Amino acid sequence: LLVEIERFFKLHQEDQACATCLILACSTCDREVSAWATRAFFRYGGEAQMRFTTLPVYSGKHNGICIYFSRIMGNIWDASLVVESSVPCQLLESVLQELKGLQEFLDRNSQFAGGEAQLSEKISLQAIQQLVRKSYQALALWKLLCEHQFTIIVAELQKELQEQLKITTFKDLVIRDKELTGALIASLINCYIRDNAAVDGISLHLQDIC
Amino acid sequence: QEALENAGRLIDRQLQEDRMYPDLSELLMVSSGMDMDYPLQLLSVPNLPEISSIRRVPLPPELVEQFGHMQCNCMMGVFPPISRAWLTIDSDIFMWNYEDGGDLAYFDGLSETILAVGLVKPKAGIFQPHVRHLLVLATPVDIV
Amino acid sequence: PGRSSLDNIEMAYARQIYIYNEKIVNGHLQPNLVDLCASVAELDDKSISDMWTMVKQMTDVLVRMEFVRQALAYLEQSYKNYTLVTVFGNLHQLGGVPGTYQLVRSFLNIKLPAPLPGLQDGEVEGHPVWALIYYCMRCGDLLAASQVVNRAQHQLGEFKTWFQEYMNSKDRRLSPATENKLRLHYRRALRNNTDPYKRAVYCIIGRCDVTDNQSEVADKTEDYLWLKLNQVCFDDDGTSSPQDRLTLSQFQKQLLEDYGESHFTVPFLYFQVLFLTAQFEAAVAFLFRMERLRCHAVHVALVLFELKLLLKCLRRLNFVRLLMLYTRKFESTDPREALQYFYFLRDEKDSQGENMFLRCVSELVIESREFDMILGKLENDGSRKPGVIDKFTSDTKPIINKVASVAENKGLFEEAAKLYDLAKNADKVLELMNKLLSPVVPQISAPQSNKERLKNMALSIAERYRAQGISANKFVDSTFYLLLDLITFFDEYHSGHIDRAFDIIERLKLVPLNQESVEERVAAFRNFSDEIRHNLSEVLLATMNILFTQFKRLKGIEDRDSQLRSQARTLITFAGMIPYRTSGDTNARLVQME
Amino acid sequence: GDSSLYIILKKLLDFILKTGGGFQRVRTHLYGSLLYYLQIAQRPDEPDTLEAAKKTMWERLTAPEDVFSKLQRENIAIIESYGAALMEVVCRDACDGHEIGRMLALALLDRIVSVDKQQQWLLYLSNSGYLKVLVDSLVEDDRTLQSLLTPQPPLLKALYTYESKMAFLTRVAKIQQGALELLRSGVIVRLAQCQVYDMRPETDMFIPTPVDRYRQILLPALQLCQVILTSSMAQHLQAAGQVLQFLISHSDTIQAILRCQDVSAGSLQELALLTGIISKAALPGILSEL
Repeated sequence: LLVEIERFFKLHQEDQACATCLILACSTCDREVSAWATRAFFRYGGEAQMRFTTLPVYSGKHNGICIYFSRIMGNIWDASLVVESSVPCQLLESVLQELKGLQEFLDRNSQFAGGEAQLSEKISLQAIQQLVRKSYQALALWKLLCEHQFTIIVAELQKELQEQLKITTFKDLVIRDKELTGALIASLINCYIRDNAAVDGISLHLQDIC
Repeated sequence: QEALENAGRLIDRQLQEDRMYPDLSELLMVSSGMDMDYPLQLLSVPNLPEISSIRRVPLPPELVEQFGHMQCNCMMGVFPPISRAWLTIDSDIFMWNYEDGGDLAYFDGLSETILAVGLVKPKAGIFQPHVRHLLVLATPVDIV
Repeated sequence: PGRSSLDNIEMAYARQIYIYNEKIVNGHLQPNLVDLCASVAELDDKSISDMWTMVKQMTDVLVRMEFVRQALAYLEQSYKNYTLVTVFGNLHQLGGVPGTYQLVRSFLNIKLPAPLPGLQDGEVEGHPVWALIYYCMRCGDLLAASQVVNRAQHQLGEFKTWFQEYMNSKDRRLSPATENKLRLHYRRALRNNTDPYKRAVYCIIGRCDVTDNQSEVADKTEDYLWLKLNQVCFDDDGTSSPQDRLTLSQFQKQLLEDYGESHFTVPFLYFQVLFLTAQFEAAVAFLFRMERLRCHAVHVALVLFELKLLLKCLRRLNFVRLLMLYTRKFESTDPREALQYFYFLRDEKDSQGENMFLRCVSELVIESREFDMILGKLENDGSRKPGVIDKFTSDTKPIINKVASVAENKGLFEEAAKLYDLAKNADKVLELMNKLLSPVVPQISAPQSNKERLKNMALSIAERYRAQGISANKFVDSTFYLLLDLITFFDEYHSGHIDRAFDIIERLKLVPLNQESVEERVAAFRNFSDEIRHNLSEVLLATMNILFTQFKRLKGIEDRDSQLRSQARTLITFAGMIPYRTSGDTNARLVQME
Repeated sequence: GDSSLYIILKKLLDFILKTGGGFQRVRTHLYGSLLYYLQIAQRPDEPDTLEAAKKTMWERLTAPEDVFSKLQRENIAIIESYGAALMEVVCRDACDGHEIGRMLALALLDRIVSVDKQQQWLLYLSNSGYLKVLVDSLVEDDRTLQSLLTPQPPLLKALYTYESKMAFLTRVAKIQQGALELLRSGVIVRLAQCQVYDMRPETDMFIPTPVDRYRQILLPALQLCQVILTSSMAQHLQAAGQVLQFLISHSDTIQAILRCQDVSAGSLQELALLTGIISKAALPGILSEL
């Protein structure tokens, strides 16, 4: 439908079209024509045809992006993070990579989206973009943890707070519980576990957002 | 107000909506007549076509060769979990890798004609509960 | 007129950049400047040429890269070369050995210090010692000059001391000690009096009196520059708190005031002074003036650029823009050449410039619309045949999408199809393609030569893509084939072959040939894709035509007229059922009867 | 394409040669149109562009572009014919009438000048006319810079013309045949007669303005001399000897020029370079002064 996407729009709906459009744009091994067209649809919709907009609700763009985000994360979102980590390393890398692509995408075309229905759209999109980055950060930390000797520290560290820790969901990290992680991360650095470049990264992290 | 909480709320709401989606089958849906988008022609539904044929793999000739002589009975099938195909000619049975085709396994155990074969799950608690799948083979005389 | 003169020049210059780009790509050691120097020899360029030699001496003339030191060296070497040449030509052949000292004695003696010898020098044994020291110094032969002084027979001998340590150090002879003492002596004794060369040596070595100029022996403009360059003291100038510091900046400003291009006469020479003085920006701007030859300024800039200058379009210095604006002249006509020039922008390695380059190329592709040349062309499997840019490489897919979408705005179909092919959006290509072929099918007749256009385009793609691992949707391909079949029907419709046309039309399986199944043709009609739904009008009436002409009532046996008659009937019922969903020409009726 | 413009260009040449038009006013219009046309055809491009085009022709590897060269050739043919006729008319005219129309005709002459440099013109023009008149006018140039103050006003007229004259002279010097004609006309002599060089500018309106102006005249004349020198065979040739005499006779000015500042400095700087080029270009003025 890339050349006519009304048909998709009609059956599926605008929001879904936007979401798919976003995925095609990001999607890897795709022809430039396809990606550009999908980007164009996502950004501008169909010229003098279907318009892309907040009406005194949020535009399809917002819903499309959010739907995309929700669907990717849906499996992991509710599940408890720690049991060893609930999810395998390969999976962590997969999620991290995917979110990374999205993060870069939004970061690049943030100007269009951000900057009253219009303002509300601005706020909502800003919130989503922040969310994508935040998930990126959590996943990044986990990518780190996977490298090594995470399990031993976990067992020794956990105290009274522990019950709270164990029933922590991924979304809890997505919308962070800052203090515990900070303590844990500090232990990762203080102890030998983090190796080389990793360690530098946490110290950077603690400095930046801690 | 906080964007982060806000975003989380939006996704959760949407997730809920995704989960609520209507039940697939309802009598009311096609009580009068079924809506059908039905073309006789392949690829007739251009954009919409539900399925496409990615590839065709012929039975390897090496496998076929050991099926050349079959007086009594033939049969074949696919095992869904294995992603392997099986061929039975008389007494012998072959299993061949779907993806490979070069890789094939042969049963020499059976003395007699093979009436039926099947893939089954193991019992909850026997000595072989661990194994992923069991292969049941029935001949006239015995079940192995 | 016509001025093949420049175009020829344009091409010659373009040729050189082109070779330069080949070298950069091939990791070669091609010098840009030698190349210009070779061409520049011819004339008027005798200025521009000297400018190039100045730059070339700078080749790897970093060697660190001190502004005044190199300028000094160039001037000093030039003088030396001049000296060697004079010696290298008859005489005696000088009586003695070719040593540098003697060469200079020759210059002083033979050259114009004497018409027939004499006046106000200090001479011992037939030789002006001070002049000698001055010239040796001019040549850059400080050590020899020092030796001459040592041997001198003189009585300002304290100076002798101050010469040697000036020489010993980096040549910014800075003793925390005496320099002060030397200065006082200069003012009292030397300043109001003496032999011009002696004064020069004292002043220059000492940096004695910052008010600047040497009375009698400044004989050339370069002599003028060299003297000034000697005077400036860059290092540890800030340290020490006297205000006897003279800086490059100060020197540069004086050259600006009024001294002016006019003042540096040989305006010819002014260019060179600018380069030597470090006013690169001004130098390009100045080259920017006569005919500046925008071309010359551009290339010189390119040369400074290779040197790694440009360290932060008549008056627009930035390298990217200087190149870009140059391109404006030729870009439409010679897009390839434009690419070659834009590519130089990367020569300044660093981000910003890189993006500037990318943007420039992107800008070039857009609005020039030279897609085939710039982007690439025709697959025949075998991916793209590379465009000029691709040879340079990288971001090319994103540019294509951008261009292609734009093509869509304008509605420049063909360009879009072309662009999408490069994009490798096969499905998109066919779909746009079906649209193009689909209209132009419905219409009125008299067309379709058998060799080139949308139909021909249709044939190209199908043959081309379909055989090979076809990524397109089956549906999309199906409509494609139908459109092609209809087209072949057209070729054979007219040009005779009435019988053949019916056969093919029936094959389409669009129009009821059989019984009253005309209605099923109704049921399957609305279902029809938009592209075909549009085409049916001509399918009908083509049928009633061939049907008519073929079934011309014959003359005087088996003649089944009945068929090819029933066909019209079913067709008419068909047409009767959908006239509303058709353009509105049931003038099938006219052809129908007779 | 300014093809449509081409026809007007032809009409213009026709009228000029005819020299109909009681009004020089009319001819000034013709000169102006021709000037724009000549300028328009070659958008500012320099030898690099020409070299690139030649290479492309290189040879027609595939399909080349040689459009601008072809256009220049057509212009030059048209111009040639009409040319001899019209050169006569344009120069005579020059002088008089129209100190006004002058600004227009000298500019037309200079543009034309590049193109048709090379060739054609040198021969025709040579002869005549021009040279004689233009050299004599150098002498009078000096006198004209003084009269310059007065006429600041009549300045407007003449800046458009006097500068144009210097440019025309400089351009002729850039090529071998042109330089020869100027030199034959006795350039050095007129320059000696003008006495522009054989004096000191400082000796002597706000004074920096007059220095800028005087030095300005010196830079162009000095460029004309340097160009004539180099443009022949500057070596053993006669030209080298003439230039050396120029330097020695006007020595100390060269030396004096070497140091100081302002826009005046800028003009001074250019003058200094010009002398340096004269120096090395000849037998090294220094080399000669052994």
